[PDB]
Amino acid sequence: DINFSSLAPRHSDIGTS
Amino acid sequence: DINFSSLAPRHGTRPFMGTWS
Amino acid sequence: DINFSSLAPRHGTRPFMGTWSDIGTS
Amino acid sequence: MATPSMLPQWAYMHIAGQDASEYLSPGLVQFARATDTYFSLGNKFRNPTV
Amino acid sequence: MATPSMLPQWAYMHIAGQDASEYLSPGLVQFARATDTYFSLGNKFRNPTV
Amino acid sequence: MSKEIPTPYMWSYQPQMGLAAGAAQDYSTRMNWLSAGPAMISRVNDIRAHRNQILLEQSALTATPRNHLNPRNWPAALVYQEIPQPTTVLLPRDAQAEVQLTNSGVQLASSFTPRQAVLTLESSSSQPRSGGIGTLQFVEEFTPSVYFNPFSGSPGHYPDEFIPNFDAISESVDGYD
Repeated sequence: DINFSSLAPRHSDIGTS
Repeated sequence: DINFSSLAPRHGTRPFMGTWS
Repeated sequence: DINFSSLAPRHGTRPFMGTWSDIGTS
Repeated sequence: MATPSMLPQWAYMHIAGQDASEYLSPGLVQFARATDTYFSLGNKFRNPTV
Repeated sequence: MATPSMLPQWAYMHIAGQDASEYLSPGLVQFARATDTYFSLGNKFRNPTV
Repeated sequence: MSKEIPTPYMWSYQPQMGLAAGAAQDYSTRMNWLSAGPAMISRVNDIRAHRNQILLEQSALTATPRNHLNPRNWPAALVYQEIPQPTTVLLPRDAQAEVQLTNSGVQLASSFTPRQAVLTLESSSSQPRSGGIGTLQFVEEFTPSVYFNPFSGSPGHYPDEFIPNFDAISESVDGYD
């Protein structure tokens, strides 16, 4: 093949840390 | 988009209804 | 205008780690 | 020694496991949801597709 | 090949681990002591001196 | 003395000509290194460890017992016999009523007889095939084998059936022609 992509956007402003 | 045909909304204007006087 | 209107109005669900669901159940 | 890595390396290198929204901690996922409009973190994590 | 580094990769390239009669199979060290009088095999392996 | 858990041997798929034999360690496990610090080593070599567990329970849920890795002839009971259902085909003519009409009647290719008959004979049998590895059974019976402490003992306890140029019917390795 040529194609292959699997990196793309799947997307006090915070919960807990 | 690649569309050449409108939608219909499939519903008339105003849901909300008034009483006869 | 000149008419076309047909099935599959939105995304066909498939849990995108994979590309399927089922044929239904019986 | 340390001789190999074998088969469930395929579900650890993310070529057969879960989305980068299931294997990441749900704090980093929430941060990513909220920051995508000025900094992008989405192209740094794998999504398997089987 | 796994992915050793630090103390691990010195115990895989044999510059810190055990000797070549302890990481070699004991069938290849038996082989290479009965034929090593006309057909050496001992100089093909490395012993770490630490 | 340490050997860890070696890369698991997997028997060659060799075409159709002959009997399955020979094996070699994997080529979907080899890597670039001088890159992964000691934290990632622990993960890498317990992922590998886990894999061996999977293989050692596919050698017990799909592999049938043997005293030989490659027996070089599998019995009738130990290969899948592709046996379909009996075939029944009706017999359309009545053989005794044509010779009682051909006396003055003549016929172009069910009106003068009520009789019909069937023929079966169990048309799906055959004397069991008992050659090499079964039809669906290469994958089942040769799931990768893991050799924990390799080459420890003397010959006669080595797996010489991982050698493709081995003959196990003579226990001899021959010069390939």
